[PDB]
Order: sequence, then C-alpha cells, then structure tokens
Amino acid sequence: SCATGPRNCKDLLDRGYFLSGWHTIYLPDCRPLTVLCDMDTDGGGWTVFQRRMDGSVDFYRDWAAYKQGFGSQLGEFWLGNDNIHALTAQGSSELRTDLVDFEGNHQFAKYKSFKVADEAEKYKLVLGAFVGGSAGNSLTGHNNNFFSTKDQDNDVSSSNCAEKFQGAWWYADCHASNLNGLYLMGPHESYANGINWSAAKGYKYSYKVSEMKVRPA
Ligand SMILES: CC(=O)N[C@H]1[C@H]([C@H](O)C(O)CO)O[C@](O)(C(=O)O)C[C@@H]1O
Ligand SMILES: [Ca+2]
Repeated sequence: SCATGPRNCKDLLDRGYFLSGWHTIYLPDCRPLTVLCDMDTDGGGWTVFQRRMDGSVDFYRDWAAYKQGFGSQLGEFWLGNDNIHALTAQGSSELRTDLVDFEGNHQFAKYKSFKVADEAEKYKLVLGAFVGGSAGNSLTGHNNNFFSTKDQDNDVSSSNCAEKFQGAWWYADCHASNLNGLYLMGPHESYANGINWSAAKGYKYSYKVSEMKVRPA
C-alpha cells in the first residue's frame, strides 16, 4: 500500500522506528525505494542521500553513475539523482550537512529548504535560506546551478569544473563546496579537489565524514 506507506524517514520516525538504518519508502510515483534514515542526529527523521566516511568508494564517477546511484548500504554512497529528485519534489524539505574532520570535530550546516529538479533540468539545485551551523555556508553559492559530472558539463565555467576538482556537484565557476571530491584524508596540497567545505576548513582540507540528508520542514 503506497498511500498508507511511509513517504520519507520522518514518517518512519513518527511510527516508532528510533534507530538509524535502511528502510523502504514510497516515492511520489509509488515506486518503493530503500533509503538510509538518520534517526539520531538533531531529532532524527532525516533521509540520507550522500555519505562518505573512509574513502573505500570511488566518487569520481560519470553522469550515469550519479543518475542511478552507487556505493554500499554498509558504507559510502550516493543515493542517485533520479532518487533525490523524487524525494524532494513533495512538500518542503530541510537540508542538513554533517561534517567530521580527522581531529574528531563535528561541524554542520542547515538550510531551510532543498530541492533538486528532474533530469530535463539537469538536477538543478533549488536551495532555501541558510539557517546556521558551525560549518558555515558553502552551498548558497551553488543555488540554481545544474548538476555536472566529468562527462557532462553543465556548470557556468568555460572550464570543466568536475574534471578540475575531481568530483561531481552543482558546480558554478567552480565551487565553495565539493563533498563528492577526492577522499584526501585531511590536509592536502592540491587545490580544492578534496571533500571541501570552504566556509569551515577551506580548500585544502578534506573531511573524514560527509553526510547530506533531508527532512520535511
Ligand atoms: C574552487 C574554486 O572554484 N575556486 C575559485 C573561487 C570560487 O569560485 C569561490 O570562492 C566561490 O565562493 O573563486 C575565485 O577565488 C575567484 O574567482 O575569485 C577563484 C577560484 O579559482
Ligand atoms: Ca563548463
């Protein structure tokens, strides 16, 4: 039953699923999809669509890989651009970015709304107001940009940002954040090609953990 089933992780939390983990939800078109629910962070009910923790998974992937999703339920993944669109089409979803450095410090950024458009509009980022958080704001500067991968350049640069910079993102010319960049393990000498959130640790520090997640506003 789709119209009865959970639409997102907050629906699951409301029904007494108190531990984080993988659960089936029903997308707007009633397709079932297994997603990671973060029930532990900031009240819980978050649907996680990106997670890095150890560099075990290669994130320097093509349009196809990002479109469908890749990685492991047991570790690092990207849920998939088709999936992220479907998840964020209904209602208003807040975005939370959780970051952890190699010195064990947890930082976060919250945004009042977050939507990605369909493939026809290149999974364009539609981002609401920055709320706050220790990590600072490195995503507003990407608002209204298409998603790009190495093999499909939709950025606003004469260059290919995804190739630069070794990731996949709503690149502008080119980025303030690059959470799908190389897992560089803390400080790095290469410029802006790591898991970077520039408002916090700048362009030459690659985070240990990155998570991107959504909850009804
Ligand atoms: C990684 C990256 O793209 N860095 C570029 C940044 C970002 O676009 C930015 O800081 C947006 O917040 O802009 C510059 O500093 C700039 O044009 O002055 C050039 C730099 O190469
Ligand atoms: Ca370009």
